[PDB]
Amino acid sequence: KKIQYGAVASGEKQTKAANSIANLALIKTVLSRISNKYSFATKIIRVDGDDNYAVLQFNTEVTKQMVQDVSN
Amino acid sequence: QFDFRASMHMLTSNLTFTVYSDLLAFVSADTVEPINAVAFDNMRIMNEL
Repeated sequence: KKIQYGAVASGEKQTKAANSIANLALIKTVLSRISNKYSFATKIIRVDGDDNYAVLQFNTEVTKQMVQDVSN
Repeated sequence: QFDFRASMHMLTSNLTFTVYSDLLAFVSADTVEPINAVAFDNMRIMNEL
């Protein structure tokens, strides 16, 4: 079989840094939408391959409902 | 000896208040950007280079 796969995987000199770039841009783009409903200051973003994490700080103290709504 | 009338009283109270225990949860608070953070003397700290 030969399948149309116009996308990305490993096996390249480029995959690592480029995936880091694209995931960074993706999270920067998404994270500017929670701002439509919350006030926060992005303190740190990190991307390493098969995971990524962003920390963010609020004008007040955290609750369960903000966690839930932010996740959704 | 039990006197029903003399044993009767009227107790007063307030109607329908609400008691709030925590007091700063209603306060939201933020810091200026710490580069432009200032001390008592109205003069920036961490300015020497």
